[PDB]
Amino acid sequence: HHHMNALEHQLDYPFADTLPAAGDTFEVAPGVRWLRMPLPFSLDHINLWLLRDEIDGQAGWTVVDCGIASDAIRTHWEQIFDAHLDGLPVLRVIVTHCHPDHFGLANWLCEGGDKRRWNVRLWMTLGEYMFGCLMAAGGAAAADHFARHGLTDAASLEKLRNYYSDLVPAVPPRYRRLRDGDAVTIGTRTWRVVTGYGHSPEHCALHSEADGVLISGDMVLPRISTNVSVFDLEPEANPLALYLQSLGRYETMAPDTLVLPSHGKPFRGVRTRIAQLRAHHDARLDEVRVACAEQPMSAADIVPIMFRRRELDIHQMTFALGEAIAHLNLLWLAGELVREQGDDGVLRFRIA
Amino acid sequence: HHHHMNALEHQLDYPFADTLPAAGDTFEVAPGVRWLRMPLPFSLDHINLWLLRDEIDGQAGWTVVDCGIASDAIRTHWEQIFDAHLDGLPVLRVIVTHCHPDHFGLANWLCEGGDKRRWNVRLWMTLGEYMFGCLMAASNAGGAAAADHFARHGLTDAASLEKLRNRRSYYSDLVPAVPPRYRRLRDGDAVTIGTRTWRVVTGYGHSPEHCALHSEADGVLISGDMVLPRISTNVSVFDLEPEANPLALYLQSLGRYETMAPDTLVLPSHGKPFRGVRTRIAQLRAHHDARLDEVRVACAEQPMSAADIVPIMFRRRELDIHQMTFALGEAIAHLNLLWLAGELVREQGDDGVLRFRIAR
Ligand SMILES: [Ca+2]
Ligand SMILES: [Cl-]
Ligand SMILES: [Zn+2]
Ligand SMILES: [Zn+2]
Ligand SMILES: [Zn+2]
Ligand SMILES: [Zn+2]
Repeated sequence: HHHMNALEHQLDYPFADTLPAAGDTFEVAPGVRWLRMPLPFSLDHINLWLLRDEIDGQAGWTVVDCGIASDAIRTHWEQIFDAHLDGLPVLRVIVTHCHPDHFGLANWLCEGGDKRRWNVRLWMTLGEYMFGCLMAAGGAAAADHFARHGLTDAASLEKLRNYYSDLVPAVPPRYRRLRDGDAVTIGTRTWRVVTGYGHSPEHCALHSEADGVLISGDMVLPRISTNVSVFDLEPEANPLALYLQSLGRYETMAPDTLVLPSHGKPFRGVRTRIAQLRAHHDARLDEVRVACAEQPMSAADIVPIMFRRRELDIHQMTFALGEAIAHLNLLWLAGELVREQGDDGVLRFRIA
Repeated sequence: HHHHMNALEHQLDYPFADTLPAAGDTFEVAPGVRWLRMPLPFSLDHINLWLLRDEIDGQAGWTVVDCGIASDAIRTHWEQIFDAHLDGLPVLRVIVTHCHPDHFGLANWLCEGGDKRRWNVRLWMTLGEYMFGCLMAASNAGGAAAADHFARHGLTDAASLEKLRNRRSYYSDLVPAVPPRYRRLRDGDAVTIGTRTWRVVTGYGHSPEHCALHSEADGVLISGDMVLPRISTNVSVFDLEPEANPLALYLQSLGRYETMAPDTLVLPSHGKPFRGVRTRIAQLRAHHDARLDEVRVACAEQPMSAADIVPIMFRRRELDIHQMTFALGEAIAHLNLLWLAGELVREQGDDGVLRFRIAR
């Protein structure tokens, strides 16, 4: 499903192949601890952050992201509670975006974990909190969306008509809203909210400019590309253009910025990684331009060029198809393509 | 009621004096821009909606700005607009400035073509307004969460708290349906409508991500609820975001209009088209500074809950449960602004009520 970074050697990993063991922490900067939780997908882990802090005279910790709601991840959090918090409480929970591996356990943490050790506030952007609430409170519409984009396998379309709430079983009933540019004081640092678009409604990245640390969430990952998909809720969305524009926010940061990604390892070379991501989507866009210059193309037609050797499952094709529509929509909305609905009800794109 | 009337209204210019379109009729306020006025059954008895002459993909028609609540009266007048005042051309799309029921309630009914299913068109909206409306349509001024929120801000009247719990369906009755898809508007986006390029100008504090539309070349501003000539814009703190700072957000958002050309024709959602956008911003700022000062003074005397500020902020007024809801939320907005800035200290008393006193 993901696109792997073959130019990883152009990045430098300041801790080489060190990984915190499940249930342990590793200090990546003074008062900034790295946690790694297991996930049962092809992406087998998420990195979470523990930040030493003091709010209103109470010493403690600010958590960044939560994990999915699994028994494994709950157990590792309790180990961390017992052993690696210096006996201090969590003071608040910051969540970068609504996706289940970042948000699933936000309510459990806010309610103090299995032993209800504290009661603290969720911090989140409005778009991520609203969308997660909506998704945690939720079909045929998705099947028709993909049908117009070339998914004609009758078995596949029927399966789609017939997951989030299991991983995000509960949502905090209140939140404190973060917005772009907000200053969040955490321990000795001023972290600045840096909003990102295209991947999710209103992704919150945190930048500590004085010492050059970036909690990049899923917007800048060293080993994989960031998913951008067009879904049925917003069928004319331009997430790829939104994503490429949001990347400009990191291109200007200091070259030695320590990037703390949600997947992969802490790395330096944020400007180098942005250049790789731009090249990748420009190469992927060019493949679409070429294909649409021969004959009109649907998203299902685009998938085998964009994603060579998928052998993909039904769930996998959902994100592959959504990414093709993202690339087709960028060129369509930019005037490089013309979109037409064929007699079979499928949407196709051709060069202008 | 709960709105603050503009005593300096004479400093604004109304290019159409006291002209008002009749219900079911339109009045042209600028080339290709028609004004509709719908009735509402509140103390605010109307909302202005906008019809913009347009052409998308070669099909001539109309882009609608805002919808009305879903009342029988408002549906009837819309059907009259379709039959008589559209030149027999279809609606092409519906733009909604924010999620509030009088702007959003009939968006789905409009998009699906009204009672006669005359067309099928796309909703245009900011992500924050669309998500929040969907959530509330599935609220701010009703439900057990709202009653507990206002109870800790000083509302003790047993009947009012009972009335608040039963308004669990206050929002869903006015917005009975919501469109299942949307086209996202963002700050700075250019929307080509007819002969104009309108720019999205986002505003905060009143609602999640309020969309105003600015046509810079000819000086037209569809201000939604952010700039109203006769009343202030409501800023409320609700249960979902209890430490919110909507007044700071609102006062900051007003800068986007403060710099606009002085000759700007403002098309507000309540009141009449006017000129004097800069003057009205100056009025609103002076107004919010005077209310903030009243709160500072009161909180220097004794600890004050929001319920204690309401009789000060809204002098000698008889408020029903709907009115008291927004009055209470605005008092919390003013208290929160001062608290978060460090001028006040917030403490919860043994009765569970939050009270504010000046920082010493
Ligand atoms: Ca938003
Ligand atoms: Cl757009
Ligand atoms: Zn993600
Ligand atoms: Zn992720
Ligand atoms: Zn409103
Ligand atoms: Zn309104």
